[PDB]
Amino acid sequence: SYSSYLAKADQKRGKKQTARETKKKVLAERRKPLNIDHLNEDKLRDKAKELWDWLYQLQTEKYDFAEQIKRKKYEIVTLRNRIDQAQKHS
Amino acid sequence: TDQQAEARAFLSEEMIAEFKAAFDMFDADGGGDISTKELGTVMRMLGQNPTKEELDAIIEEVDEDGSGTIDFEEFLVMMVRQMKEDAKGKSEEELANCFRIFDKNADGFIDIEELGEILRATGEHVTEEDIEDLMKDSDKNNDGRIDFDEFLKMMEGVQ
Amino acid sequence: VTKLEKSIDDLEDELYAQKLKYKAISEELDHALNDMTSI
Amino acid sequence: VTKLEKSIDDLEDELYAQKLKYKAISEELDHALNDMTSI
Amino acid sequence: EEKKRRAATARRQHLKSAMLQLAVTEIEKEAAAKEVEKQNYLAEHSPPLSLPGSMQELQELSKKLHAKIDSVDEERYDTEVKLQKTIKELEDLSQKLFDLRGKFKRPPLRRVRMSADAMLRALLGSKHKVNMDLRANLKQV
Amino acid sequence: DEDETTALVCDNGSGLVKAGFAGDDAPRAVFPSIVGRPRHQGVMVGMGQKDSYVGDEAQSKRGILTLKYPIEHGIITNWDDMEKIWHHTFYNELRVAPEEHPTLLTEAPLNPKANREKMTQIMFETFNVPAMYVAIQAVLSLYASGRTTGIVLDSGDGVTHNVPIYEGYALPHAIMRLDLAGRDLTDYLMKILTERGYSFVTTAEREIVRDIKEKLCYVALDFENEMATAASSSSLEKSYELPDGQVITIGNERFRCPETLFQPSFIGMESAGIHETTYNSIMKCDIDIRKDLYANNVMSGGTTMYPGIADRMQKEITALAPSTMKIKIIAPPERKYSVWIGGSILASLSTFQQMWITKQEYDEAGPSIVHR
Ligand SMILES: [Ca+2]
Ligand SMILES: [Ca+2]
Ligand SMILES: [Ca+2]
Ligand SMILES: [Ca+2]
Repeated sequence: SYSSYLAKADQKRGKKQTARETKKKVLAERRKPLNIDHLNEDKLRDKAKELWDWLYQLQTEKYDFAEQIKRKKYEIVTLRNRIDQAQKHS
Repeated sequence: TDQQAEARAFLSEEMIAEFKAAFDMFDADGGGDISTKELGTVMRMLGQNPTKEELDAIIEEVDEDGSGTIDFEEFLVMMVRQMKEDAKGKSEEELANCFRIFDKNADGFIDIEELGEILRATGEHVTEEDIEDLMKDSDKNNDGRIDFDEFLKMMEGVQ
Repeated sequence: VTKLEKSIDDLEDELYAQKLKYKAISEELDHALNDMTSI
Repeated sequence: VTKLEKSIDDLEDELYAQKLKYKAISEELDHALNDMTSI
Repeated sequence: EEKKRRAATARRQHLKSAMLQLAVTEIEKEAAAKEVEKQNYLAEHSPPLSLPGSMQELQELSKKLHAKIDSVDEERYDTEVKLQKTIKELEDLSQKLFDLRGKFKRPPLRRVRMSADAMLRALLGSKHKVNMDLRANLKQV
Repeated sequence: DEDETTALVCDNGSGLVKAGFAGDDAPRAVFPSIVGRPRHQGVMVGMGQKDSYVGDEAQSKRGILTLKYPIEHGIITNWDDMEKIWHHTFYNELRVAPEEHPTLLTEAPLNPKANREKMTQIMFETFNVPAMYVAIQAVLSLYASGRTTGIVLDSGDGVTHNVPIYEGYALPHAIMRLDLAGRDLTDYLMKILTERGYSFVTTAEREIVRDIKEKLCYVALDFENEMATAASSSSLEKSYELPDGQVITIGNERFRCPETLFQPSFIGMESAGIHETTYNSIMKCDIDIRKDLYANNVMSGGTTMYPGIADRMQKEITALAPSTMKIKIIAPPERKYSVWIGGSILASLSTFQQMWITKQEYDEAGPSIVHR
């Protein structure tokens, strides 16, 4: 089975490269330049925090998505045991 | 109509009473049945945004008289199925959670050890015999552990 | 030439991947034909 | 370029020969795993 | 002829309920504690901001944050994708079990519509007094 | 789960019904597509008078009933007798009540618009199913082999078809139908086997010629120098033991039977054969799509199961196709249920929910709704 090796390259490289740009496209949208530079002095104040919140915003979500996978990872472990237990080739 | 039977048999006057008040608001004109449009309005008030297809499917789910509308009877049926599904989901969720608490070692099982612990962890007074007994009764596949399936079964009923 | 040389390396690599992905299914095969002739 | 184009066509042809020689052994396979699970 | 055997079963139940009862009270403990961990984690990774002086600082900090944002955002994204991957892995497993058993309890994805209790609350607001669950009602005394 | 468990898949054939639950890997129910009507009045011991018989009880009791086939060449010809086979499928075979199960049904390649509307009329108005859907058979076969463009050679009990499909849409003007299939093929074996000096005299002799065809028949590649081989008489021969001892031998005819699918002239048919027809379908399609169809000849149906069918077809169309082309004949092992499995997949799918025709759609749009 070595004629399938060319399938590995094509496949993997393909999917991986597809995923990349998508991530780039996506991430790019959610990005609005720090255009506001030297337009006011107290502006920075009302600005800086807004960025701060956005960060905290993202941070908090990342934490949740995280805890989520863990919980899901456990759903799996169990869902796998139910699969084996429910084997009985009898 | 047979469904509208047990359905109304299931609910209480209290239930009907409120499900009516609720039904009335669904029904604009006050004619006697929710239309594919009268429903759409309430759905949005409820925070959804169904499509013509989606709405009908939701309608003809309890439309026994092929009317294309829902009467306070077909409605009670609908509320019932829901009431059911709701309670089922809440149950399995709770148990699901309980299993994770009892598991803790995360092997996806509950071995006689953990069973003892958790049991002994309750206020109740118990001796090993009790613990191993509950294990033997619960473990149907006689493999020593208690799988989620078995746990669902064993807890079947208990509150 | 650089275009065709690039396409020759991708096909020759997609290749040892195919040629190998097989030794495995043809060998899983002499095996999975022998046990049913036995049962 | 003509040298490399000649070597790309031999590998790409040695190829559909390998890729196909398989559909046959992997299909002879779902078959030769299904009859012993049945017998 | 095992006349007493009846009491044995009741015990398991008494115990089972002693278990569940235990579960629930432990369930909310872990829950809140969990949250505590969440606010501590956030406690240091993004502590109560304190706006600097005026000149270079505000600008600097702003640049600092803004860059971190693209950073954290990327991480947030990668995470979301590992979730997607995961949810995917269990959906497939949530299949390999269906067509091997049938509909089984506790599917991992759970397609849930809003509860009737919700719809009722949502529509009548104040007057919605029925702790509906299952308890039927038959004449009292 | 409501309907994840609950979707039914019923594939109606000329010879067999295949049925079961979307989700399963294979049909829960497979049985003849007959409806027997008793020629005389009387009863079996312990039963009452029965007006009708369906499936295997009609086959088993065939001597006292007049057997009838509702589906002639893949098309439903008698709607009274079809509603009888459906009734049997739901209530006895799958033992489900239909009024709480979505039902995915299949139809044939150029099934008349009016029929797709009629079985919808009967599904919703006499069986009261929640929702239903009619898929085209070749299209489910293709899809069950993963893809969306290809050409299916589909061959069962009463019809053979070629249905070129492009990104899911079966191409009406390129579809070919050849009315010679496994039924025709069992009757031809019958004669070349009586002609070998035999007698399939009682009904227990008749039925088993079909089990000879299934077990021992072959499609040889180079059917030319296979007859030549027959003559030198190698250990090519094959004896089958009948219901009793009567060991019958079949050496040669073993492959003379599927050579009928490439040469219809073996049976007084003037039509072209399977491989030429694959090809003609293909030179009737758009030019730009012909490389796709050629690398995706998916086979499905009971009669395409004869071993070496794929190799013969492989070489049959390579040698008719322009050499610049890639030929590829996919023939999976489960192919006698491709159609069904494609329906099981599709109907259990996460995205299919929004194509189910619901009683809401129907009571509001008339049979036209599902007809598309
Ligand atoms: Ca109204
Ligand atoms: Ca109505
Ligand atoms: Ca454990
Ligand atoms: Ca166990």
